[PDB]
Amino acid sequence: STPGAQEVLFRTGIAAVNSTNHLRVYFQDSHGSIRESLYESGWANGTAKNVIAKAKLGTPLAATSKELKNIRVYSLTEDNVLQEAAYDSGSGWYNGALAGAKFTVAPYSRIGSVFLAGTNALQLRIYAQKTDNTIQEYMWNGDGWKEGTNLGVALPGTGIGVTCWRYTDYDGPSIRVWFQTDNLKLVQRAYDPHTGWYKELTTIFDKAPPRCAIAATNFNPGKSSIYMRIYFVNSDNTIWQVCWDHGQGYHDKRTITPVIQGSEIAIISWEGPELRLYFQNGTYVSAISEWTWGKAHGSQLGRRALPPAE
Amino acid sequence: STPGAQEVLFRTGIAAVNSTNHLRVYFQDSHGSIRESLYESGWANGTAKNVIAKAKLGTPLAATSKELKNIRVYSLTEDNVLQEAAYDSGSGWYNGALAGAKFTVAPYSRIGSVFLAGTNALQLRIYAQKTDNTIQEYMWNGDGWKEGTNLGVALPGTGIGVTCWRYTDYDGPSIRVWFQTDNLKLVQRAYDPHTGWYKELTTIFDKAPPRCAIAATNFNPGKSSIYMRIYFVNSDNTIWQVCWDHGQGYHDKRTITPVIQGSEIAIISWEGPELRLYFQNGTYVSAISEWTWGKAHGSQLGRRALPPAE
Ligand SMILES: C[Se][C@@H]1O[C@@H](C)[C@@H](O)[C@@H](O)[C@@H]1O
Ligand SMILES: C[Se][C@@H]1O[C@@H](C)[C@@H](O)[C@@H](O)[C@@H]1O
Ligand SMILES: C[Se][C@@H]1O[C@@H](C)[C@@H](O)[C@@H](O)[C@@H]1O
Ligand SMILES: C[Se][C@@H]1O[C@@H](C)[C@@H](O)[C@@H](O)[C@@H]1O
Ligand SMILES: C[Se][C@@H]1O[C@@H](C)[C@@H](O)[C@@H](O)[C@@H]1O
Ligand SMILES: C[Se][C@@H]1O[C@@H](C)[C@@H](O)[C@@H](O)[C@@H]1O
Ligand SMILES: C[Se][C@@H]1O[C@@H](C)[C@@H](O)[C@@H](O)[C@@H]1O
Ligand SMILES: C[Se][C@@H]1O[C@@H](C)[C@@H](O)[C@@H](O)[C@@H]1O
Ligand SMILES: C[Se][C@@H]1O[C@@H](C)[C@@H](O)[C@@H](O)[C@@H]1O
Ligand SMILES: C[Se][C@@H]1O[C@@H](C)[C@@H](O)[C@@H](O)[C@@H]1O
Repeated sequence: STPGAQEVLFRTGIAAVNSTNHLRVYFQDSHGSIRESLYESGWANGTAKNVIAKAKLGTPLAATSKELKNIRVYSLTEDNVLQEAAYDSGSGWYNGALAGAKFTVAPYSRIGSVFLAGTNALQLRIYAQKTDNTIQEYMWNGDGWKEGTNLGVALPGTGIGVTCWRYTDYDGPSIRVWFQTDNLKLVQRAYDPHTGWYKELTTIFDKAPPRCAIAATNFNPGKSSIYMRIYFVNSDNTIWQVCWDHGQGYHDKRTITPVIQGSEIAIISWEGPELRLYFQNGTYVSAISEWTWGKAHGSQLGRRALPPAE
Repeated sequence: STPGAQEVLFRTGIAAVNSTNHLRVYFQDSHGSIRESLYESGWANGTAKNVIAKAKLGTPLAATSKELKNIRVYSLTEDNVLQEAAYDSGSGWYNGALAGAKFTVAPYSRIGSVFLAGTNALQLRIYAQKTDNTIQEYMWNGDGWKEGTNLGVALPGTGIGVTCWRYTDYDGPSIRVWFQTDNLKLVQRAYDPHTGWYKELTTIFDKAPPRCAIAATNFNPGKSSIYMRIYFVNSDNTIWQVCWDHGQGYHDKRTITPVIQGSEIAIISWEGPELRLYFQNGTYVSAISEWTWGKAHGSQLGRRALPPAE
């Protein structure tokens, strides 16, 4: 390993945001502080001078953004209250109002977060697991945090994946949420602007490891078309990918890359499509590694050890 | 899962002590508290009313005992100081003097602990990883905790296995310590009463997962003979066993049982030989399971879900 890599918590939560190939990655260090590494034509930071929040050890991490003008990063306090680190262009980093609402979740809860697409207004939906193991939606729509729709019972400590886009034909955001149920299946809940939340759980994988990491993204949204990618750590100790492609539905499942036992994962994407995965695969023991996909070279490992590791 | 199982921290540290088939198992709950489950012709306890200490989330755990008269359980504070929960017959549980010595270790350090065998006096040796990644020995011999021998550089966050016995022919304890080096090998350091600490690192396994759990025991010590068992989580997501048997040396390596990704492990034994392993394999998601070995039936899974899970 390296002195920098040692600062990164083993099996740390991971989250990432971007505006095309301008990237931010968030993770937890060994003392509980949440750090930010960035990519601006080169990787940097991720040091003790790059802390945006403090959370309990082994906290989940979630993040969403509107380009890089507005960024929100979610974690858990030591009392298992959802808290929010907020960045706004022109104001910098500050404590968000979420913790003020005093939403307590399960100790083993994960978090998902999305800005609602299709509008310039700042609307947020975040998802967590309450003490009754149900996946609760919490919302921001301009004046205060409120509980939203409850998405039903999930496995204790389930991973939570979430993505959001807007069909050109429709006037409102579409939302997809992925988690693991008691039968260890991976399933999808769905919201569309013209239907509201569908009742149907859609299975995307029959049997995954318990509390496996889950993360999802979407690209190339159209009039009534979408392409989605969902990633989870399978029992063979690699990240697996599930593909939704317009005109084919869920039509592919394949391994992507090795990871350490019990690695967390983050996924970002931009039009192209370009994909970036972040995870731990044992590089310098505890460093975060990058996996890439692009039209030019296809599936390629990226940055081997993110800052502060190198 | 079950409400009881949910209280058990995922990938919790695990430690166990015994006097023959009278057993104690220690683990961490989701709020950081260290609990004790027991076996006295039946499993019990492990509830919030059975807390013996409080430690940082994801703390290592180590424990050693002289039968069940004296028990010591070691963990890390949130400042990564070694602390000790102590039980003495007739006095019950109390804070041990270890934390008073203010030994700070690496955030990712593990702990090993042994009472020195062969004497009725209460002598302790405990092993941890300092911030320079060297494995430091700390000792108790009657009046105060002191740093002992340093065993050299190990992998950052290495597991630490340790066992202790007394050869009948010799007048002093023998000690064996196992950890993982930078080349991801598993190795042995050795102390004998007539030689002191040998200089030689002995390899017992060529390549294990980074920071894999490690735990060891011994049985049937003789005049100049010993039998040892070392357990670690391999890359196939099972516990593997390494056997030392008198007249054969290190002569066997085999899988034992499946475990969750990144499970910790504990091992106890008594004359027979009887062996008990404790670990997490996904039973009720987060419960601790038992694996057994005896002369009667050989390799058999034991208690599927320890208290408080059931
Ligand atoms: C053409 Se460099 C490629 O794309 C960048 C946006 C980053 O993901 C970098 O780590 C990767 O190696
Ligand atoms: C314009 Se400052 C730069 O860009 C923002 C998107 C944030 O990630 C901030 O922490 C970083 O220092
Ligand atoms: C302008 Se309030 C600021 O932005 C909102 C979108 C929310 O994230 C809120 O919690 C935060 O405090
Ligand atoms: C206008 Se309904 C409101 O916004 C939607 C996008 C969903 O988050 C729904 O659950 C919530 O109740
Ligand atoms: C047409 Se390749 C297909 O779509 C890409 C965008 C990637 O998700 C790749 O892993 C998948 O196999
Ligand atoms: C003859 Se029961 C057998 O031995 C006991 C000492 C315990 O380890 C128990 O869980 C196991 O099932
Ligand atoms: C004689 Se009390 C019983 O036995 C001791 C060995 C301890 O494990 C204690 O916590 C338990 O309640
Ligand atoms: C009679 Se002091 C008691 O017992 C010793 C063996 C040590 O574990 C010490 O730290 C503890 O406070
Ligand atoms: C009488 Se030397 C003392 O006790 C031995 C058993 C070892 O722990 C050694 O490292 C220590 O320095
Ligand atoms: C003579 Se079986 C041999 O020794 C036993 C005590 C156990 O460790 C078993 O796993 C091993 O295969």
